[PDB]
Amino acid sequence: NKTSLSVGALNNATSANRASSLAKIDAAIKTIDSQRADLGAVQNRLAHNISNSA
Amino acid sequence: QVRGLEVGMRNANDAISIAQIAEGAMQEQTNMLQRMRDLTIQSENGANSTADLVSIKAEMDQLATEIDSIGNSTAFGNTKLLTGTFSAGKVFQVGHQEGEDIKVTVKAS
Amino acid sequence: QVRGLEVGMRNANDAISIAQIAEGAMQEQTNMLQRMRDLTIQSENGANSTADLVSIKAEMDQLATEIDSIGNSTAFGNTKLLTGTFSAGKVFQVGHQEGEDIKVTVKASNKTSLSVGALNNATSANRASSLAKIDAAIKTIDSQRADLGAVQNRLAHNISNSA
Amino acid sequence: QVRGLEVGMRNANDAISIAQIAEGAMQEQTNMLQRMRDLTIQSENGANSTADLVSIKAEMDQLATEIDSIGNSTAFGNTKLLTGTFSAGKVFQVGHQEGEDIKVTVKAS
Amino acid sequence: AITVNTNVTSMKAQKNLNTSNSGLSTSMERLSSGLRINSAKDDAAGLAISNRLNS
Amino acid sequence: AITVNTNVTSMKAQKNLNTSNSGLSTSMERLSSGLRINSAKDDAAGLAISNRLNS
Amino acid sequence: AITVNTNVTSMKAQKNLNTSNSGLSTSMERLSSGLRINSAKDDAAGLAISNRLNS
Amino acid sequence: NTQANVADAKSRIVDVDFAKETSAMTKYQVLQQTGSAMLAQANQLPQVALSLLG
Amino acid sequence: NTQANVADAKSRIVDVDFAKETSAMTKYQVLQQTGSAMLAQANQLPQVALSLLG
Repeated sequence: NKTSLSVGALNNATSANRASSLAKIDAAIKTIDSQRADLGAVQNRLAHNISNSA
Repeated sequence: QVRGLEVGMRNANDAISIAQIAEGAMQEQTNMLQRMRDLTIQSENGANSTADLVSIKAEMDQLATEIDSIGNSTAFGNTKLLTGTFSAGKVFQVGHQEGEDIKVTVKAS
Repeated sequence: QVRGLEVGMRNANDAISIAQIAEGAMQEQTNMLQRMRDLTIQSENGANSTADLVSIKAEMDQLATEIDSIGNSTAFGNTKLLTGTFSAGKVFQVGHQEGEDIKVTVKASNKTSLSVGALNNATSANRASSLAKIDAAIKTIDSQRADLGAVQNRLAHNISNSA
Repeated sequence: QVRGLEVGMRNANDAISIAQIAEGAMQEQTNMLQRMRDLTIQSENGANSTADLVSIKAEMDQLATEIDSIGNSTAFGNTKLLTGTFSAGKVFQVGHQEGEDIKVTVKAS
Repeated sequence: AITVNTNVTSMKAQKNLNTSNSGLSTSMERLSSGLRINSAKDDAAGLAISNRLNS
Repeated sequence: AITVNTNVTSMKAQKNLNTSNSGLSTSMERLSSGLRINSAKDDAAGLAISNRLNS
Repeated sequence: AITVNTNVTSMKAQKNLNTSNSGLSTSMERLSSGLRINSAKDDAAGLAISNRLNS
Repeated sequence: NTQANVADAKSRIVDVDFAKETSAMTKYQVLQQTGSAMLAQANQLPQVALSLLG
Repeated sequence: NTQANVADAKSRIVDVDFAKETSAMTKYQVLQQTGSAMLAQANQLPQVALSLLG
């Protein structure tokens, strides 16, 4: 969620404000990407159990 | 990267337009300055008189007023470009990552 | 609302046409009034004669008759638009609910209205008085045209918004 | 959940339409305001006269009447959207449980 | 979103064509006569000033 | 860069034609009369000096 | 290699058309005025030298 | 003299500039043909409904 | 001069590029016919149940 992904306070007024905001968004996409890969592996894993059990 | 570049492209097209307007205004300041040179050369006749020199100054005086007027008017929508707010070059980002910036500096004129 | 607006659109297109016809007729009244100004200026020569001034008046007299004739003729099918029936602005409804109305006012414009109909050019005082009334006549028509133009500029924006 | 979402989908399609109509009306108010700017600039000639300034005002006066007229007319069937009844944002529910709401605020114009 | 009773795409398309047709028409009559202020649609103050200049 | 709403090429072209037309006009009136200083557009000091020489 | 989501052939084709259109535009304005150095796009040193020659 | 100068002032207000007007006239001709092709093609959008079995 | 340059700046923001737009329009036309054929054919998937004796 927004507090988890270190977003919720993003300003764009000063020079330093925009530079800090850009890094956090990039880190946010990486965290979600790793989460999706973990969930995909499990359901690839679960599909092979069903075939073996059948 | 694909979407980052697309926004970066429009970011640089904006910088081109700002430089285009400032360049156009300085051309008109150059032409009026050339006319002031001719009046100074013309004001050096020995056949003139005290009243004649005053009339030439009344012309030079109004030409200098417009050099002020263009300087205080040239703007991009609502931002004045020749009054020193671009004395320390502003920054446009043309890439998709930090540090890919271009700096445009316009000194006050 | 959908069907209400569609009838309202045609309601405003009708108002545009009425304002269009009245404006067109006032243009021709302006041109003939300008010709009367030249005749009054031309009638001030000291080389003219009593018989010469009569011929100039015989021309001014017929031009004033047409200003009457256009005023009593300009009509929208069968409704006369310049004879005062639009003195107190009529109402067109451009919305689908009560109170969404536009008012078009056309003041009467004919020879008695514009203070013309008795214009002589014999004496010195006669020409001076005639010149002032013609100048006041052009001003009155000019203000009327501006009022009608504003309404049809106003009506054009309603149609675009309603579409 | 399946039936709850289906009603929630139609709930949000309704909110889109309300925002669509209000946005459309404000566009026409913007164009007429731009024409008022030109008349004010045009009304600054030194070659005009007292009678000329009155004619320009008679045009500005009617343009302001329609800005009133659009504001009091724009409606969704029978609910006026630009007269302040949406000053404190109204609520649409887009989920199947309590608290899944979206707020749309339209200030009076 | 596949309907066979209303075509809003057509409705928006129709309006744009009407605007482009009206602009073409008004340009031809200005070119055919040579006057910017044909009617009172245009500058309301311009025609008033022109009348006195014409005088 | 293919637009159908603004033609800046036309805008620049129009300005150049106006400048060339104005220069042609001012040359004809100088030739039709025979005076460089027709109005006060030209040498402001020249007309003042010429007035005393005319006297 | 049969895709329906990206047309890179179109992307390359679009760029070439933009370059040819921009070259056509810049040639017309040079011809409409008669000056090679219209703006500071061109020879930066040329305009500086020309200013002193103009003086 | 004064007649010529008033003619100058009067033409700037009521007279058209053909350079301005010709560009606009050609400007709208293209938009008309663009509008006609878009409208004709947008009219046959609902024929997709016939593909899904009447 | 300044009017022309502002017209440049204003068109880059609000005006369409037909090269960009025409490709997208043709791009989606193909996807529509692809989507209609897939949907019509996916609708008769459950008819397999009739093969296994009602």
